[PDB]
Formats: sequence, C-alpha cells, structure tokens
Amino acid sequence: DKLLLANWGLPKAVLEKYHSFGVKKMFEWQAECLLLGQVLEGKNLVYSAPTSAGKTLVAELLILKRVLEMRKKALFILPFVSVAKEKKYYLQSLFQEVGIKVDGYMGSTSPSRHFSSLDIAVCTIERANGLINRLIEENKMDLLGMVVVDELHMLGDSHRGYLLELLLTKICYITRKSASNAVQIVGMSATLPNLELVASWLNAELYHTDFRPVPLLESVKVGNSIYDSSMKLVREFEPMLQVKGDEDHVVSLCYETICDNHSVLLFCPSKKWCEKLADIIAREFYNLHHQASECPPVILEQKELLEVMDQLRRLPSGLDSVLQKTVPWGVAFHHAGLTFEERDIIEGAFRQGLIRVLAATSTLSSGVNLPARRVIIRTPIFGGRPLDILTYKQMVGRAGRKGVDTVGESILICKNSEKSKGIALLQGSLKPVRSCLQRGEEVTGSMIRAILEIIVGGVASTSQDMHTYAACTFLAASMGAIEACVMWLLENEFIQSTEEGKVYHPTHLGSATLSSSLSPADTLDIFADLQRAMKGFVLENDLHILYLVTPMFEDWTTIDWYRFFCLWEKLPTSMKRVAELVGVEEGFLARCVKGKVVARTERQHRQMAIHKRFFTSLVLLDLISEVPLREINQKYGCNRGQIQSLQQSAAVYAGMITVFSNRLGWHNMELLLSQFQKRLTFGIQRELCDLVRVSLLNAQRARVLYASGFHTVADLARANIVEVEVILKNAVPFKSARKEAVEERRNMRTIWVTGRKGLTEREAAALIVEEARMILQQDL
Ligand SMILES: Nc1ncnc2c1ncn2[C@@H]1O[C@H](COP(=O)(O)OP(=O)(O)O)[C@@H](O)[C@H]1O
Ligand SMILES: [K+]
Ligand SMILES: [Mg+2]
Repeated sequence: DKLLLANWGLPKAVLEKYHSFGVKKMFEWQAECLLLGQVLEGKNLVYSAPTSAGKTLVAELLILKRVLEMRKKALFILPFVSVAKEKKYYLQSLFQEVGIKVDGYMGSTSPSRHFSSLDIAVCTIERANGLINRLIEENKMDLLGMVVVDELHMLGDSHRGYLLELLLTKICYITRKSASNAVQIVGMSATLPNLELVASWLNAELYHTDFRPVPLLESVKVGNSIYDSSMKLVREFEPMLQVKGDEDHVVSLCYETICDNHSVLLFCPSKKWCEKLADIIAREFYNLHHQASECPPVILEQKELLEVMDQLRRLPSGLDSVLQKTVPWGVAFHHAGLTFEERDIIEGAFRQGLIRVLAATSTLSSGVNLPARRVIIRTPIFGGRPLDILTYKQMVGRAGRKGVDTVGESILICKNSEKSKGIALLQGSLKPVRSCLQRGEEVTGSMIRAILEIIVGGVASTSQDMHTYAACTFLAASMGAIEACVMWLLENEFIQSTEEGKVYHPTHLGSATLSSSLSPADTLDIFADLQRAMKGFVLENDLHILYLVTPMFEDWTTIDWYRFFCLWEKLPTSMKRVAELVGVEEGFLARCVKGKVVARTERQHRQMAIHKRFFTSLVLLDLISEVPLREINQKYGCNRGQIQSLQQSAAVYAGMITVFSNRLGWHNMELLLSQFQKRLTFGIQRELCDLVRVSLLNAQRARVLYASGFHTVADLARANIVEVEVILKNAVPFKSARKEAVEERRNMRTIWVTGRKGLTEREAAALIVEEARMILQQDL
C-alpha cells in the first residue's frame, strides 16, 4: 500500500523509465532503508544486503534526490573498468528523459565534456581519487554533492582498495574543516562483521538485511550424495546417461539443468580446465540429443547464434578455435586469457540465453552481474591452494534469477579428503575489514601517500592539522606514526619546513608527484631513472622512450626466458644499444635459462625487474608497430588477454610520466613522451592518431581506411558511405584464404559496439561518416 512507488512524490517523467521492465513496488527492506533516520535529508548511509536483492535501486533514488533537489553533481565509484562501463550505460539509459548528462572517468578513458557540464561522473577507484585531487587544487570542492561507493568491502585489503580509504578519509577531513548538508556518502557491500564500525567512522546511519528474492540452496556433493551446510543429505544423485572421463557427474549435472530449459555456470581453477571442460560438455551435447562446428539448430534464435560467431570473427582477436566447436551448442568458456571484447560478447550471449553452459574462472565471479539457475564449483582447490571465502560467496551468489527461477542451487564438488574443507566454506564467514594503514614497520606506503596528498594539496599546512586528520581515519575509528611519515617527506625533498613555528610546504618534486598520481615510493626511482636517461639517450628508435613508459609494478605474464634469449641474439644493433644502456646484461639472461633462480630476496636485485621491463618494452614496441595479436602471442608466448591488460596499464603510466616531466620543466623529455599515450592505447603508429578519434575506429579499421585513401577525419567526412562499408569488409580475418547470393545477410548485425545495439556493416559505415562530420564541425 504505502511502498507503492506512486506515493513517493516521484517525478512523472522518471517513474515510467523504471516501469519499462518491472519496478512498480519496492521491497520491505528498501523502504525501511530510506525512511529510518535522517538519511533522506542528507545524512550518510552505509547499508548491506545479500547479492541480487536490489541494492542498486536504493542508491539511484538517493542520487536523483541530490542531483535534482540540491542541483549538485554526483560521483559513482566502481572497482573494475568492465563493471564501471556496465554501470555507465545502465545509468545513461535511466537519466536522459529529464535532460541529465551522464559520462565517465575510467581507466585510460576521459570525458569529452567538461566536469562543469556533467551531473553524474562514473569512475574507477584510481581515477576517482585523482579527480578528487583535481577538485582540491582548484577549490571546486563545492561542486561535489555526494559520493556513492560500490563494493564497500574493498576498503579492507586490495591492490587499490586502500585508495578507497584515502578518498573517504580526505572527504571526512575536509568536511570537518567546515564544521547545512555538505557531502553525503552512500556505501554498500556484502555482510561484514565490523559493518557497524564503518557506519560510525563515516557518521552514517546503518541498515542491514538478509532479504533475497530467490532462496539460495548452497550444497556440496561427495560422490553421488549431496549435503547441506549441516552435512544432512538432501539428494541421492544418479546420472541419467553415463559418459566416460573423470566424471564426478559434471556433464550429467549440466545436462539435467539444460533439459529443464535453464542455464548453468561451471567454475574451474585454471584457464585450461575451462576450455577442456567446455569441449567435453559440448562434445557430449552433440551425441546425446541425437542419440547416436555446425550451424546453430533451427529454433527462433538460429539468427542470433550466427550473429554472435560473426561478431567474434570480425574482431582483432578473431574467432577462437575452441569456441568454434562449442558455441554452436550453447556452450562456451570465459577467462582472463580472452580479450575484453570476446568476454563482452559471451556475457551478453549467456545473459540472453544463447549460451546455456558457461565454464568460467574466478575472474567472472568478481566481474559483472551474471546470474544462473545452477552454479557448479568444480573443486575447493583453486590454483593449488584452498579456495577463498569471498570468492566462494561471489560464485554461489550468482545462483537464482529474480523473476525466473523458484530457487538457486549451488553445488561444490569434493572428495572425502577435501570433504572437511568444503563444509568450511558453506558455513564460513567473511573476515573483518582492515585499515590498510598499519604499523613491525613504523612507516607504510599508504600513510606516506595520504600525508603527501593533504600537504601538497594545501589542506593540511601546520603540525596541528596533521593530527586533526589522524582523528578522521578509519584506523582511529577502531579505538605518532604520522610524524614519522612527515619526516620521510622531509628527508626525500618532497616537503618543506619553514621557521609562526613549524609550517610544512610542498616542493616541486612534491607538486609534480601529486599531479602525476604517482606513488611517493615509486617516484624516487623514477626521478633518478629519468635523470639517467637525459644524460645519454637513444633517439633513432622508439624503444628507449617506450622503456621509460613501460610499467613494472606487477607481473603481467610468465616470461619464457629461453625464448627471450633467442630474440636477444636476433635483435638488431640499435635495440641492443638500448638494452645495454638500461642494465640488461647477457650473462644474467643465460643464468635465467640454465637455472630457474629468481633470487630477488636482496633489494638490489631490482636487476630482475629491469630484464622483465625490457622484455615488456619489446612487446609494446610491436604493439604500436601494428603487429597482429596472433604474431605477438606466438613470438613471445603470452595470451591476448595479458597483452591487452598490459597496454591499458602502459597507456595510463605513460600519461603519468608525461605529466611528471611537465611539472618538473623537462620540456625536451616531455616532448618525446607526449605521443605514446595515444599510441599505446589503440596500438597504432603516428599516422592513425587522427582516424582513431572516431569512436568506432580501432587499429585495424583505421589502417584499411588509411590504405584506401582516407587519412584524416576530414577525408572521412566527405566520404561516400557505401565505399566505407566495402573497405571495412576487407579488414576481416577468415580461416580459409578468403580476405551464394544471400539477400538475407543485408540485415545481419555482425558488428559489436559499447552499450550496443547490433550494428550491420552498412549502419556502422554510416555511423562512422556521420560521426566524422560531427567532429569536423566542432574543430572550427
Ligand atoms: N526494488 C526492486 N524491485 C524490483 N526489482 C528490482 C529492485 N531493485 C533491483 N531490482 C532488479 O533486480 C536485479 C538485481 O538487483 P541488483 O540491484 O543488481 O542487486 P545487487 O546490486 O545486490 O546485485 C536488477 O536487475 C534490478 O533490475
Ligand atoms: K576509437
Ligand atoms: Mg553489487
């Protein structure tokens, strides 16, 4: 009665966009989450709910509550680029009927529109923290109205999860310096034990629920028997048609689900098991339906299965060999070895029902929202080690489709030996959230950085302000070291002290580090290395420049050293000079092949990182030399997933080093670097830099249009559409040495986009020419 959406004083225009697919009434917990306290007035809120319970609607009503009531700008923060991109389009579609402009600041991407001409900016953690820093230097902190944090449990421990605290703490420190509404915080996560601590730290009202529209049946199978969390038998399983192999009834379980016209997610430890399992299942699906690499069977969807394989074909990766076998039978795999474009296709196919069986890794469990009737976990041993509890809850959470299934079933297959360990996961619970700013060592990276941001930014100047900040931390909410970090910044010339007793100021090295979004620990080695490059620099190739923008803070692949030594001998003299100039000794490469001795316990054995870095720069060199992804894979021995993940990392890092050089006055160095951020992003040469401004144009399409007479956007705006269409048809990779009168493919949507409607080769060509024209006019 009262939770009817029409009784909340909702604008009429918006109320219908929600009703497009469901959403006429809310939930018991969503109405209570809004009404209790002074939350709807602007008070901060930290709420928890089970996965697939409707956490999105609660935040959205609060965001619209501020954008339209306070006429201020909102900030939506998401962990990954893939989940951030998924959220942007979902929010764009909802917030357009009232003239509300919504874009995003994600990974290497940047908005065409000014921050002043937005309403809601969608960011990742790294990019959001930088944007906040943008607002401090310009004192435009007054623009920001609220921040929404998704996955609040990443506050605890992550490669970047600590940035979430510095971000929030900075907001808590600033809002304290003005101490009617100020800055509202809406955080949400899974059930945390110390969740009450987070609500108190942020002075937020709390809400927690266990509600879930579809009941989840977590279970564990040992042999034929299936038990619940209390080891009580709930089903004695017997396989309808036996097949050979390992067979812990894995194929029979998948078959049972499909026959009831449903879909199943099958999680496997390694990337190789997923492909092997997708192959076995798809192979058995061929024999069993008929009782004894094709076209999809004739149903209502014959057209869409064909559209999917063709979209895969017209990609920079091509159509995977294993997928060509499996996809025709609604079977596929999904891991980090695949490119981000392949994974966007499969996730969409599975979400539409085109793919009924999806054998995935742990990458998907933390990825986008993707539900299924039955979830199967192959083993409690992932990567040779027992499975993490959070990963388990993320896998089994995808069981049960709201509005479709009566229940969601989860099966964890085990042996008698790993029997005890499996039950531990079903009964297990999440660990308490750590501060990631902790003291053995008096100093720590996260703390040094937090202090640098507030001093250089100019919101903490004196010594009293520092301890005022210490009160606002999540670390102090749980109930010196700060003074140690300040001295560290003094010793390394990051900060200044003047004689009005004891006031701290930023140096040029300080102001440069902040604007570059670089870590103070990393800045020291970078600053010395750059000065080293400017004393003796090679300009005949782009290798030495690439080395300066080649990131080595994390391993992106397992390098085969014997292959490396083989490429070393074949390496031209111009690139050997660059190798020597960097630190690459041939003796060390030999000592890598002969014995797999990593050593690296000693700190001066950063010698290892150097050879790893030079190996990586070679890969980046071919990448911006427009070498096919398939050649690079065979040449170096790394998958297309690792390469693409690397270039998006190097594109970002290249921008940092460029800014770092600009703030230090190093013009000559800046001048050389300022061309590789764009080239690393798309993986192109200098000529294609202009073409790739068009959204639909990537490296391959840009090359074939360049080789056909269209060099610029200007050349592309006067262009004849049907000619562009023909040129596009020529860039496609076919298995036979390719490149029936079918008047039925005049409508086949075989071209993929972002936030996509299926595009035909004709519409894509017409969109490219239309977009080229729109850009050319804005240039005058
Ligand atoms: N109050 C609601 N009433 C009906 N359906 C909802 C409601 N909130 C969300 N949904 C739908 O349920 C699905 C899952 O909810 P979601 O908000 O994704 O939960 P979570 O964010 O915890 O995964 C979404 O696709 C959404 O369209
Ligand atoms: K593009
Ligand atoms: Mg969520």
